[PDB]
Amino acid sequence: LPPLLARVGGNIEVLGFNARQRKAFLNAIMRYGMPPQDAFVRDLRGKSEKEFKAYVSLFMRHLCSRQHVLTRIGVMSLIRKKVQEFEHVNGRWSMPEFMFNIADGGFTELHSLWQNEERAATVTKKTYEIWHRRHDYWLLAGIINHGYARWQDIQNDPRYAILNEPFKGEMNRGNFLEIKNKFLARRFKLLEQALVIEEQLRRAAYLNMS
Repeated sequence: LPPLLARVGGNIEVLGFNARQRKAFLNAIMRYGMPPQDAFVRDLRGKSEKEFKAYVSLFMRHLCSRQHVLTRIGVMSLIRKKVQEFEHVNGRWSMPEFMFNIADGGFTELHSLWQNEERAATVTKKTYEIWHRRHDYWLLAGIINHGYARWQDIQNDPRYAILNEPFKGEMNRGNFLEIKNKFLARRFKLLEQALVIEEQLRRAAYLNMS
């Protein structure tokens, strides 16, 4: 109901939103992506649902850092599709107290990585201590529950303790929290690619026919 463009108290408000709300919004979009139609907001605490969608749809038109926001919003949607695809069979706890695949068609090293990694996880039976396909699901699951590139919030969550298990050897190293963060970032960057490639493969399979 507020005006798209207005001047109140010495500042410009876009649909009732001040810069503080306007900046906060973007920060929460880069971190979580777009809420799917509806979903659970700090500076925007007082904002209502009525005003919320007013901004989103108005933000949408704007989109079509312009590309930056576009890709981050899309990527986070790709991750949400994948996690939801297998959420049921895997549960919500990595190490309690399984199924996962990404169809990149062999265009990223992932499938070759997964093969070698899963060989050792099975022959040694050390499932949680050898990073493999299983760990990438829970890495992706964390990126949704906790946000984009939130390695520390993900690590501290018991739900994703599997991500910590392959690195118990270097707990005494001063840089410990870094080595982990550098592995997760280098890993998620690959997953990001495979996720995007799988989408381009699904979309081209339709030959541009809905």
